[PDB]
Amino acid sequence: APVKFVKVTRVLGRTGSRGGVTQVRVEFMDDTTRSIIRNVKGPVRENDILVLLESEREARR
Amino acid sequence: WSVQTGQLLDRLSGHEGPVSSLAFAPDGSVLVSGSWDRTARIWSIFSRTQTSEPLQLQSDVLDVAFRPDSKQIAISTLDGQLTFWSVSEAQQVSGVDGRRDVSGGRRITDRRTAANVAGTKNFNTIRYSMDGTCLLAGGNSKYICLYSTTT
Amino acid sequence: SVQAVQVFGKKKNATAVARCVQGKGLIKVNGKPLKLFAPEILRAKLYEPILILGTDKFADVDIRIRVAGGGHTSQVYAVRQAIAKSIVAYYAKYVDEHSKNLLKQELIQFDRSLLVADPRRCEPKK
Amino acid sequence: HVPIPPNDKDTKRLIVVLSNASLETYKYTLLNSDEHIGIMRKMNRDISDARPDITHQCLLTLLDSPINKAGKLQIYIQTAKGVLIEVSPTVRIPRTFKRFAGLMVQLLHRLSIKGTNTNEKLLKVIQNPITDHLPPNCRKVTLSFDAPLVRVRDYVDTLGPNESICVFVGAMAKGPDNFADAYVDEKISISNYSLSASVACSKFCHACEDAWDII
Amino acid sequence: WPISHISFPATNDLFAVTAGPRVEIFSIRKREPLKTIGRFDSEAHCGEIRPDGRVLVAGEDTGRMQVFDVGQGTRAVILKTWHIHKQPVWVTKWSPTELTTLMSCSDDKTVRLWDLPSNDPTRLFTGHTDYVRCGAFMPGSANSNLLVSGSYDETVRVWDAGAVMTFKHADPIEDVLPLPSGTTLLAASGNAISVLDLVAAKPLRLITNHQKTVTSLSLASQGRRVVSGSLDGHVKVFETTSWPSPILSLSVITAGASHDDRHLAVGMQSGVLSIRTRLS
Amino acid sequence: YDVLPKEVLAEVGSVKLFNRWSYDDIEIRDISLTDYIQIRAPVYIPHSAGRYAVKRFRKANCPIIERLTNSLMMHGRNNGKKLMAVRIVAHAFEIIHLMTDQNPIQVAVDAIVNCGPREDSTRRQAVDVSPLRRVNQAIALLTTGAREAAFRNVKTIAECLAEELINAAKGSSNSYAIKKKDELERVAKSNR
RNA sequence: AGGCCCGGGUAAACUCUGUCGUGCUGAGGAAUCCCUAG
Repeated sequence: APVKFVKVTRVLGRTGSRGGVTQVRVEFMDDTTRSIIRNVKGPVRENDILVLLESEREARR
Repeated sequence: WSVQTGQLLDRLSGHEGPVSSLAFAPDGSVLVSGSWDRTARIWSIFSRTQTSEPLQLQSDVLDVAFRPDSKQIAISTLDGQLTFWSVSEAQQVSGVDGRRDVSGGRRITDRRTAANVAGTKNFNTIRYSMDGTCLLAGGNSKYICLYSTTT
Repeated sequence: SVQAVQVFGKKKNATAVARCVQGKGLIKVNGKPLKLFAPEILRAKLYEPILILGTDKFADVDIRIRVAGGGHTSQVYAVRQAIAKSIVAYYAKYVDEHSKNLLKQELIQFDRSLLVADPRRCEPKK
Repeated sequence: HVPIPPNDKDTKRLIVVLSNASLETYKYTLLNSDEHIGIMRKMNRDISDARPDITHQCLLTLLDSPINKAGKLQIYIQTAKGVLIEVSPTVRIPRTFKRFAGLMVQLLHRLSIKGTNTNEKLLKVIQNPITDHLPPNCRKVTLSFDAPLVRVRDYVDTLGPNESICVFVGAMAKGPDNFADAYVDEKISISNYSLSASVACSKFCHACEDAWDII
Repeated sequence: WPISHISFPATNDLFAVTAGPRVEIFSIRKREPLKTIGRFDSEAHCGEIRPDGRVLVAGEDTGRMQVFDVGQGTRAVILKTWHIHKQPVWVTKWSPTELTTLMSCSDDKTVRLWDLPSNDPTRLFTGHTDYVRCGAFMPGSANSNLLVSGSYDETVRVWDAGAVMTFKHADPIEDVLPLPSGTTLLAASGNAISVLDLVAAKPLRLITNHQKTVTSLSLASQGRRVVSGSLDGHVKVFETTSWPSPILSLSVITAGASHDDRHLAVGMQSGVLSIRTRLS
Repeated sequence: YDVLPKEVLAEVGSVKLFNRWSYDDIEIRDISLTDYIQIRAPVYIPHSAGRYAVKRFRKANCPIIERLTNSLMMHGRNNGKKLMAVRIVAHAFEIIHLMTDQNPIQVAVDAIVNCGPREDSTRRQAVDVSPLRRVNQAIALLTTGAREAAFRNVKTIAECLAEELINAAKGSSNSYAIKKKDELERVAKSNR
């Protein structure tokens, strides 16, 4: 399980569902192009470096 | 008021005196009020919490100007002093006492001397430049006063 | 014809006067010296303006502080506000005007509560 | 000899949680199939559930097991009323179901059974959920039927000496394995045939006697 | 009351283990017990404060080795405790290289190397007979740092950190120290002290002046003369190239102020402790 | 001197916390947690009169020794008591420097980085965790471990806070907050 | 008529420093309710 650092561009306003879970737009940090959207618990803003595990997650609510 | 409706959206509280400089951020997330309650005020309207964040100042706020990137703001206050404030984490970063820099002295019907008139020793209006480096500052006086921000 | 400056400091209810005159380095708080007031664990917060500004700025002045009201903590904040305003005010009126602005820059770059006390009102949320 | 205190989260230990128990004091006595057969069978609701002779014999067999003689056991009871009960390794029990039944009635009444000699309590009704009372080095497992075959001695052989295990054993009425899915790390099966909670706990605890070397 | 140890760092504290649970911390300025410290179970063995600040370690009777800080007042705050081996730990020593690196030589056949902030011994060493009492630390200016351990009725050893250059025995070993050169060593047994060239693992040359058994060995005033102390009731100083207390002695070691020696500390089995600021 | 003791005049040069330990050479080991764990502005004792609840993300600008104090005034330390908490921070940092001979504030910052979890379980769904929540959950599990292991023993919250903060800096399998980080990440792995 | 004299029944906190050392000398189930800066 290699660790992939990652950061944030957009905060996805009207989508985020089921409680305080913020869904967020994510631009990868080592290769600064590949951008997936991830599910984030807790307070998160733009320009905020997130640490994610295995990136084979394409799901939402 | 709201332009795309036409009505009055709110009237907002908080000040103990006539608010004397208003400025939105060029981002447009923060309104800033500067009032004769010797205070300024961060008005965070647009989110779900129309919250305030006061800036206890020393004297009657004459002016408020934004850095063209919205991370820093300047207020003129009636001493004659300018001061510089972070906006995200609200905290004074710097300040000028410009009382001697602005004294355009001795109108007629002054039986007081030129350098003793309080009333030419304050900045009515301040702006930043488009880079965000120098300020214009000016009052009821003869000298326009061009400061900087970093030094 | 002396070089005298009166200066106040505030917290919740603790108010402190400090008179700063042309002296030889002492700071005395209610008669006792400054390193003896305010039980041990907060004297660093007493000393904070001294070791920001440097003792070389203080080796020519005398600061006499009376403190009344409040609890221990509020008396500490009232003292340190009276220290900082005392030296900024003495350097305002007696030594040159540049050195005032430099001292205000050092104190404000540390914490503005050394100069302007911001008392808390309440928040009746909308 | 001193058993496992609640201060100790270091000893590799077996927590046995008997989940979905039937401890409901009605009218004072418990709901058993001996005398309440007329009111359950009359009021047409799933007869099937007045359990507690199986958690009785699990309490007899597990509290008479040699894992209690090593003190490495810690047993909890989760009932239908949301009541979670901490049963001591050092508590003794009468061997009879009637005195156990009224003793559970007064356990639900005053929420604590004190020792007749010691100062400390013995049967302590405690908070939901179980994760406040489980060790951090935990193995939240569950005996099941849909799970593939897992040998016990090889499994706790693959558990390390810092790593305690919390098993979920079903003395329930009739139910699937979703009784514990908020707190399951793993579900295992030990035999192809149907096994009860008593022989399940006895084979598991004697197997971890074989794998923990309790002689 | 017996007396088992006296040492000092490498500071106005001379620490004195008398064998009971009470162990006295000394001011070397005014010769007095600065703090009677020690809340040990039965028998506090050889303890020494570390050579930076004042953090004391000492081992107990059962095997519980305790390390605890001390300052200038009554501060016996137990920093941490140790209960790994259930047989009496005899000496614990610091390392003058690393501040958090300890040494326990027990009544076992094992000695072991410690680090403080963990709860596991960082290195373990076997090989002796039972009751291997004494041991010390080989300093290196540019070489590596080695370890010495002398036993009950067995040899005396040195190793890196497996490289055991064990020497020999002819008598029970109870007084060992290495020179500050880091190449020569003293292993002192009952009838006779033995000086040991450690360069090519060279054998002994053996010296006797004490008729009865030696107990403790201390290097002395200038860093040059070496005072040896017996169970006969007699000590004497030695040279570096050629080589009287009223009853029988145990742990008789000098005390130096900064580099100049200040007072000979004289421990004895009866209980008095002849400390002498006045010498010849 | 104006009026200052020999310890303070002795260390008058830089900013030292508890007048012993400077900030000028301490380092984060997470670029995610770097902009929130505050070592930027210098502060002498954790007691300060800052309002870090006016609006969100101020407590990513207050210093983190004040955060360890503020978390150390919970129900196990009777919420009004501040100077008890900075005193326990004082004796705990002294016990770290005597057990460790390392900079105790680096022990605390690497402790916080090594303790805050990175994936959690939406109550099932498994989400990445915010870095502000990583700092918050880190500090909360540290002080919670300090109290829950210093509950009935003779060992004070000074000693036990120092042990959880040291073992937390090591990332060992002994520390309560490390064990809770591995349990939360273990649940997020098992669920996804 | 009463009054006497003598007996019976400007803070808490906090700081700092020292003596003892968990020692019936144990903080409250399910539930439901409240609460966001002095």
